[PDB]
Amino acid sequence: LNIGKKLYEGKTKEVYELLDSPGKVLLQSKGKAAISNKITSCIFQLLQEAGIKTAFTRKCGETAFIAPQCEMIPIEWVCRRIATGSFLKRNPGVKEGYKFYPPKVELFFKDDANNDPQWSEEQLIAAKFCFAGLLIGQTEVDIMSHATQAIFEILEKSWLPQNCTLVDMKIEFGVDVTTKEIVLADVIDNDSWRLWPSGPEGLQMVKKNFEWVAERVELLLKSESQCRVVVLMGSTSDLGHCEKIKKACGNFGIPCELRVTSAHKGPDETLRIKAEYEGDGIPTVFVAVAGRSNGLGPVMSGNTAYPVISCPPLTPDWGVQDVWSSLRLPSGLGCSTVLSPEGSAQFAAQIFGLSNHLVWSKLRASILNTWISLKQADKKIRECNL
Amino acid sequence: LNIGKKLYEGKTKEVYELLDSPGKVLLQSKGKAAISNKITSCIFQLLQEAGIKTAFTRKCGETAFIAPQCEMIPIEWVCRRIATGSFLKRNPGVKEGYKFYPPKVELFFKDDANNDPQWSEEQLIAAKFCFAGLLIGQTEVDIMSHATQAIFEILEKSWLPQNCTLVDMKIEFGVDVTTKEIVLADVIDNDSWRLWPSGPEGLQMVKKNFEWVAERVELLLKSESQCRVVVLMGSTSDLGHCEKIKKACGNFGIPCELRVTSAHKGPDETLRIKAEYEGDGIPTVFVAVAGRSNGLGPVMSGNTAYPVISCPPLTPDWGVQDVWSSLRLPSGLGCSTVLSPEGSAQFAAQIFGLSNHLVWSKLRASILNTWISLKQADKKIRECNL
Repeated sequence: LNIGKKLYEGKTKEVYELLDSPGKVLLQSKGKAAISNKITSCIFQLLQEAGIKTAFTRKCGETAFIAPQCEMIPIEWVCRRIATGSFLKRNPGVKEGYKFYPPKVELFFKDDANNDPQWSEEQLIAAKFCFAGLLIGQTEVDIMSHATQAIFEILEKSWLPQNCTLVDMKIEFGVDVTTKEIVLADVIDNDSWRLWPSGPEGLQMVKKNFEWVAERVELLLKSESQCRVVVLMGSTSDLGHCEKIKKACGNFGIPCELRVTSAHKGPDETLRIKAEYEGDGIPTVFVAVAGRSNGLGPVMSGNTAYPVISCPPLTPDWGVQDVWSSLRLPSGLGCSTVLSPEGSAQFAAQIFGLSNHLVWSKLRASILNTWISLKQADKKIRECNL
Repeated sequence: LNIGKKLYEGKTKEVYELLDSPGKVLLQSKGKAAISNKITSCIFQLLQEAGIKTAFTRKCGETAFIAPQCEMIPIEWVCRRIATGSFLKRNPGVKEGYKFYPPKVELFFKDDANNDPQWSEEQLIAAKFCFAGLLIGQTEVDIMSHATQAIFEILEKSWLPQNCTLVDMKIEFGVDVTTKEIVLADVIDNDSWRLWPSGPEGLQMVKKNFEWVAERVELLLKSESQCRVVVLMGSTSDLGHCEKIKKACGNFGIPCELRVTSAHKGPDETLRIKAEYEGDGIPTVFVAVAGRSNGLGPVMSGNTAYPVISCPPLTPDWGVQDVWSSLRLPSGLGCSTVLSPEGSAQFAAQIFGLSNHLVWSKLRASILNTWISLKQADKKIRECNL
């Protein structure tokens, strides 16, 4: 049903304990506060589906949402693509509009409504903070800045179709008391970011009002770009190879179908099947899987205007001899080769990602998370250099 | 004889024109100013011999030195390895002693004895400065910061043998009016850097006084570590290959000798020659050059405690078959392989560099300069994307 104790809170919400369910044992509650919760519930669900570790479970009512319990980091991370207001005042000379390409990440010391300054990434490390048991140093500070930039880009991309420019945003992290992971732990409403109208060009430039932002955010959870990956295999004995591609495609939310066809045996049939994927208007990418001399990829590519990846099921036995039938093609063939089965699915994702922000986001989160993972393995092996 | 007009000047020297010799048409003149000139004359000659582009020609008298004429950049570049004084005051929290590893580079706006603030690398670009025709932007600002760090490390290394720790330094650049290159254009005396005694440990930590620094700086121009590269070739028909290595070694100031010996023909003789390089105490690195089945490298490595590089003179005719005789050696052989002739000389340099700061410096300057070159080619091809 619902319970609750006391606990902490921020400026927009009040965090409460939740007996009858420990861990995610947290409830955020807080006119227009219901708008602020609708926004923060989408951005979170969005960033979460993309792959970003974020403190959010399910939406709750109109002005609430439960999320895992965690100790907050007293720092305000801000990311910019364009310099405006405050920044200008702090950085004399930078004319408004200056675009930052990496883009710029700055963090502000303790949120304290007093002066709450700007800390150097080095003053945070020397701060030697520790929450939920996690001592915050190089590794952790590096994760948050990287994750902030990643979260920025994801939202920046997600907004573009609504014709909105993410100028800059503010975000706070927190260590999950259970998993001990640094997570995007606190609400993101219309005062967490700044969205130009981007159809330097419009009025004096006015951030979208929480009202307009409100009735658009749910649209970021869906994409206009449809996409499909069709896997063609010359022989069912490679079914396993094709399934790794299919499963991989599943990780990037891209629908994928497996099919059996032989350029060598049923030339005519291969073209036929090609036609029914071409004629139905769904943007498609073909992945050709043919062992030995691969004539499947070459033929497909030569008869379709869509991309064609040859992903040969090589084994070290004769692999070195077979790949060349996939590389070395007669002129006029765009056909590309990718040896890794999941790798080919990833490439396909990156192809569709150019049009589907939801896919792009998953690629981006993944890039980040892989870095997070690298970072941790090094710290774990570093322990053993004593 | 000598002439001169008016021109500009800094805080320690007064730059004068020099009729009878345009371009390098500059003279720096300025008790203890003679000390300041002796110091700045070595550091310059040092950085110059290492490969750093620096505004310095020859020393002149006791309190002067001529250098090429150039327009100065109104910025003070500072590099730190350890945080102290000023920095601490500017960065609250960073306890004294904090080591910066990249290490830290900061630049201060216009030298103006007024407030002469701290500029962001982005405020300098937006400053849109232009000297001697060179508009200063991304590329140029990036060169100076990189060059500053490189110059730091070189001097940091150069000092170590005198048991001195380079804590931080200040440096100013300038565009050479002739070549148009950004060069380390202005004096480096004892007020340009800070040298601990490094034998947190000594007194309250006192920078060396210009007197002690003075009678040590000339020692940085020489090294304690002797080094020699001996090139063994199984056949004089590879003489050309060996000479590229020799010439390359010449670029890193390492003496190199070529010799003829055959593991297959004169086994006994090869060992003999090996012995006369081992017995004379000069730290040596052996580079084995043997075509076809290379038994020279393998044998050398197995009979000497010094390093042995196999640098096969491969050609695409049978290269793919020959390299394996240099790779794939029976156990107990440290023998390493390096295909590029100059590349093998470079590796040898990096080996000796671990002990000869003069060599290390040349390696470092080279790393930098290659980056400078990459940077410029991209900017030159970028022009053609209009």
